[PDB]
Amino acid sequence: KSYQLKGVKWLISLWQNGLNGILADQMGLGKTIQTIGFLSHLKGNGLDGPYLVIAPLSTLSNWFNEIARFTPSINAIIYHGDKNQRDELRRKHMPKTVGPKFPIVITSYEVAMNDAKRILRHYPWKYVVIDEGHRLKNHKCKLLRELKHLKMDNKLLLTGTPLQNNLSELWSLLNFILPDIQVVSKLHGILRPFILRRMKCDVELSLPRKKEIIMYATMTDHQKKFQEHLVNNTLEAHLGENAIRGQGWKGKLNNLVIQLRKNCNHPDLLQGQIDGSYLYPPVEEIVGQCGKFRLLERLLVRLFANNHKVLIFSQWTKLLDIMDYYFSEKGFEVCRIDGSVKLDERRRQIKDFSDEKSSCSIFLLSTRAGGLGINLTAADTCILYDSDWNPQMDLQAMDRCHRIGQTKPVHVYRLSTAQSIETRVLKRAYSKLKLEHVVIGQG
Amino acid sequence: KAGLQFPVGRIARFLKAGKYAERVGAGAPVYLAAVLEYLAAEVLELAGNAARDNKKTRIVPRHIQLAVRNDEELSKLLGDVTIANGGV
Amino acid sequence: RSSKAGLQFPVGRIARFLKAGKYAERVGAGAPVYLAAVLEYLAAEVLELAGNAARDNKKTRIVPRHIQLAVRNDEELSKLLGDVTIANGGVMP
Amino acid sequence: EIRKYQKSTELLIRKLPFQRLVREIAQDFKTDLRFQSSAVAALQEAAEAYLVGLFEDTNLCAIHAKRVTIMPKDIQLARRIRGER
Amino acid sequence: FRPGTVALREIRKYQKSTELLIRKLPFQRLVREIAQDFKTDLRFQSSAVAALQEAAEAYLVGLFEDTNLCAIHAKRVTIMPKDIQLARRIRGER
Amino acid sequence: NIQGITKPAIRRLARRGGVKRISGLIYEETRGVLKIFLENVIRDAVTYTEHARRKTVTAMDVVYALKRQGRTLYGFG
Amino acid sequence: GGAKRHRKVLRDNIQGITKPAIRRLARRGGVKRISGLIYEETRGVLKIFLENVIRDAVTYTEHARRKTVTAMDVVYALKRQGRTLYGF
Amino acid sequence: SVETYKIYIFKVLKQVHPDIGISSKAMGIMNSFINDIFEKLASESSKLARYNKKPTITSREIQTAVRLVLPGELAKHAVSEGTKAVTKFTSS
Amino acid sequence: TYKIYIFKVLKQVHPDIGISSKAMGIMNSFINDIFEKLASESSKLARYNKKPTITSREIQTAVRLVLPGELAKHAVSEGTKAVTKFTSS
DNA sequence: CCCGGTGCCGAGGCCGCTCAATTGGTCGTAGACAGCTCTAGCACCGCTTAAACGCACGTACGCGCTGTCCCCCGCGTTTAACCGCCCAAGGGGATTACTCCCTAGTCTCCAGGCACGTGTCAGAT
DNA sequence: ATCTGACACGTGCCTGGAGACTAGGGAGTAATCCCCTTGGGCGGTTAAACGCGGGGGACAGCGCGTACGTGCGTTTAAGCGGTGCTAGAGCTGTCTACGACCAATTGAGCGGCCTCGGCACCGGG
Ligand SMILES: Nc1ncnc2c1ncn2[C@@H]1O[C@H](COP(=O)(O)OP(=O)(O)O)[C@@H](O)[C@H]1O
Repeated sequence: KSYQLKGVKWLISLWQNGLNGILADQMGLGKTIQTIGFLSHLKGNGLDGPYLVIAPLSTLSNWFNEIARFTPSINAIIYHGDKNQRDELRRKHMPKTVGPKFPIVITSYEVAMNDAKRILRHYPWKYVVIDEGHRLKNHKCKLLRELKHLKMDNKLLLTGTPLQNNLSELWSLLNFILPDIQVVSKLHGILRPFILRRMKCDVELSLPRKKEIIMYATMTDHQKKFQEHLVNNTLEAHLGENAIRGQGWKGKLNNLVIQLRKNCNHPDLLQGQIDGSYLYPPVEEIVGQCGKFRLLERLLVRLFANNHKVLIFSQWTKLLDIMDYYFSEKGFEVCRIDGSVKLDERRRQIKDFSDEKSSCSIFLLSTRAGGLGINLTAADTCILYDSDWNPQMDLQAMDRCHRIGQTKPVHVYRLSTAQSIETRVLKRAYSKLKLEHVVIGQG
Repeated sequence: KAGLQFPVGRIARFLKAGKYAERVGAGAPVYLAAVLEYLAAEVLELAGNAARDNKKTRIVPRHIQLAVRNDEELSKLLGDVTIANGGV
Repeated sequence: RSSKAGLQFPVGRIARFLKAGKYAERVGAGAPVYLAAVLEYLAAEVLELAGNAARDNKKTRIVPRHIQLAVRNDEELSKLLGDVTIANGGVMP
Repeated sequence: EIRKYQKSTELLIRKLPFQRLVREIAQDFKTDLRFQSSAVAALQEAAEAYLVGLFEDTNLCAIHAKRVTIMPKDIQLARRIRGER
Repeated sequence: FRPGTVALREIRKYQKSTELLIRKLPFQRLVREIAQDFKTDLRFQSSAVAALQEAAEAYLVGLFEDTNLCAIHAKRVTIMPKDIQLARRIRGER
Repeated sequence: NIQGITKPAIRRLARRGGVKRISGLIYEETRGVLKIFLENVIRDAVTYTEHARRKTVTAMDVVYALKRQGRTLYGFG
Repeated sequence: GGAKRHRKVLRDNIQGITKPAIRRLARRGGVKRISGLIYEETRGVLKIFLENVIRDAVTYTEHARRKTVTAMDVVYALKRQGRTLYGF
Repeated sequence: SVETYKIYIFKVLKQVHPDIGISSKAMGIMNSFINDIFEKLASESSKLARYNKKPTITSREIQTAVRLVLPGELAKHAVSEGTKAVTKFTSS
Repeated sequence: TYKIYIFKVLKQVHPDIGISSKAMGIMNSFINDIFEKLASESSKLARYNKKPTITSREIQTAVRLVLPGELAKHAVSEGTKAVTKFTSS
């Protein structure tokens, strides 16, 4: 905890000069103690002041539990929900009188945004602390407008990934942290005073290393036929010739990129959407009709040769559905958690997948879902059936299985197709990793 | 003039007169002639057919009325016409 | 010209519109005046009825709910807006 | 008698009564006025047509209430959902 | 309460309000579906769908008042499909 | 001169429409609805006429009025 | 479980007009009791109205070489049908 | 950039009801009602011109168009307001 | 007026029928009325689009916006064919 | 159903500036109007006969009253989907302002069709 | 078998066709930039679905009495034909007093900027 003691040395410093900071310690250090350690350090002079801490929901439980455990006692209260929040508003303590019992105010981004009026009345807030800075990476987001109505005499931003998309997210934040605010060195002059990013370097060799390897596939004939009919037109006719169950259908106004990405994923998506096709491709071999599908199949047969459990990711949910159909026909037992499935339902599925005796080895899993803090370690191999257009999602998904408790070495199979937009996207996500990799150079 | 029976020239003149607009294109007279011709043909057909039922060798106001009344399209364009010397 | 007559609506602006609306080749001099004096009358009536409506609902400003009501109430102004559907105007009990 | 007048195209009101009514109701709009002998004919044709439609919708309105005798309520229900007044 | 007294409650409140019924999203789906038939790839501004919805509601309310008149004419209080079918025949609608 | 639209005539017209049996109070109502119609059309006709500086309701005046009210009338001119 | 032949179909967009919403539109019209075969009847009459208006709007649009149906295209269609809307 | 009668519709209101506010989306109906009544009258008076085969829309025509659009007693009191004004404009 | 042409259209569709004198009147009236509707619509369409020319395009939209139903879908084809023949020749 | 008290946000306010409404001569043309011809609308008579009228008589329909049973409404509970706010990147699509060329109105001559005047003929009246 | 229509035809004068200009709106292009799809994330929360009584209202049957249709003999008065008379529709020719147009002139009203009072949402009553 020497680093975290340098983490509290630098936020006591920030408190001194008056400036405003964005602690950017990597994810895995804990991301929880550091924050409450600073809140508890303010006991010197008086912890009894206005204090606010906005965060998602799960962050809130952990925060409160830790305030209870690492430190003996800190008036804390979770202001979650609506109408039931009105009673605890006053049961807590006096309106504005800040006694040594004025309980820490912990809210969510919705609550903060929807009813800022209530908290607008409170005194200049000693320190508003926003857990996930990425939420404010847009300078026109309605939360930002409502967040300025608060009278704040100090600000603070916690994050682990300051920039993901481009530099303008750095620009919008910098207005937030500091309203006043070859060339690479010149940037490092502005940013050295505030940013404090301690990598996972002081602690290293924590877990067995991983391999991320790209294995291309060759677009088959039928997909080429579909693609040319899309580069020009008539893909709304070569599939509309039958003209049943749906006539005079809409045009694929779909941005070429994503209508041709959907092809490069699996042509069935277009065919289903186009014709009536009340039934799935029962060929169960036409599913073979996709090259990327066939490379998945063979990979999986070679990875059952050892049985180590796999992980599958995708961008949409129609495609995971096709996959499930395919495998369920052969007979494999699958578990799946997308955004459509409910919360408590998905938590027990894991508790079962985590059951080592049970042989539900396959695990379908959408990309953006899962919130944060799930514990999936019974599997060992992750297959990114699609790309992102934002590599920080890929890193998160890989890390979800690359977390503590993975004795077996992990592989990653980013499938893709040559001579298509999938290869274009890989180059884009690569240049975004490079945009953040040269930034990691500064440290 | 070149393609039909109706007087493309006269139709054009009538458009020039009546000051419907400043300029009239060249195709504008030609198109209208054709549409009017089609419309007349349809009506004259049903009426004669109406007269072919009544077997009358001569089309009379009654037949026109009957035809307009029966057909589902003309009954809609011709919503409330009251043909002179006709009947239901 | 609006001044020479007692009208409050703009005579010149109406004249211009009539001459520039391809309504005919040559507009006369009296036609802009007559039109202005009829339009003004019509508006005054509607507004006067709508105003009587509001005070009742105990408000000092008119809202589409008031104009609708006034029109529906009076017979002539109804025979006139026989099909009009004022936006956000509700219906008469 | 239903069948007879459904095949004929003759006039059903007499001539001069229709003329007088039309002259009087004009009087209350402009004193002294003349009328071409074709105008009074157009006016009769139109009126006769109008009344036949009203009657055809009133019959519909009565079949609704399970009667076959026409009554003044029917004409009124017809003219009200027509929009006449 | 006794059935019919809360119903007269509803014919008063809604006749006094001017707030629109019909959820905004379903109507906008319907209009689009009805449109793809005419012109493939036609896009609607938002104000357009708004106007269309306003007009439709008015149409239906009018039809509903005349179909109540027709029902009362037959000595009932329940409005049945025949009434609508009678009302439209007298108004000319297709 | 509205009592000249006598009881037998209303009855004949009614059998053209489809009516089967006539009540007895139907006649006065008919005589009123005719009068209203005739009073509207004639007013519009006299307007059109005067506008043309005449003293003779004439060809195309009645037709124009009847058109004005949703009732195109072909022929009669 | 992977659905068999059945894919992932969706509900029709007309069924989107919920029975509760027809009842609310009726009560504002003054109705007391409503039958049950009424609902499947209102839907058809809504569909017909809409189909005549949208057809005119899509026409008025194309003539401007455009591909978006504005609100002034809708206002003109209604005016051609007798209904006039003030306020847009 | 967008011509409207808003300025004049608030002068007549003041004259008729001295102390009453107008609100917005409320003169968005009053302006429309005027524009529409203008259109109808003018179009009628053109048709009335093309029919009578004259190339001039004069006062007589505007008057016969009023008498045919504005329904009922409105006409009378409009016609008067209007004629009054033409005589007045004449003796200027 | 249109007598000769309406007499000609009849001889083509029903080669052996005649037509009385009152019928011809009705027919001429019908033709004239359609003409007027179509032309008025076209003129209004022009004005709403700030254009001083009544081109063919406006004759077609007008036919679509006033001829009801399939009756129009044909008239449009009939007019396009005849403007094409005239232009090419 | 009243009642404060609440904010608290749109209904009035003001203000230079641009362009659009006045005001003055020609400017030509569109209007009134005076006068004449002759069509057709009005008034009135006499006679025939068809449609209207009045009264009697029988009975079919309209209306009140009763009883059975179907199905709509109100309430409570569980479901669900509209509604908000966010991704990223596309990439389009309208509006405005850019510019040249091939057709409208314009003449001008000159062709040969359709309109009001006449002879035939044939139907269905 | 014939008479109310229906079918040739004529002249001519009047209007469609052709040939050409200077004009001049429309097809072509470039641009900027801003609202509009398509597929997914999570969190709200209010409306919609469902099930169950229970009671009211729709519907069918029956009976009485009264008002409607039919029939037959008077009595209107419409229709027709013919005669007379003049208002006023329709058209022509003169001559201006009225509208277009252009240019010089400039104050009225218009986009964007102020502020504070009336009027919606509540809890309390
Ligand atoms: N590299 C490290 N060295 C020492 N302690 C560490 C390290 N990483 C994490 N920790 C431990 O993390 C704890 C704080 O995190 P905690 O909230 O307990 O769990 P989590 O890491 O899941 O957020 C400290 O008690 C600290 O000892």
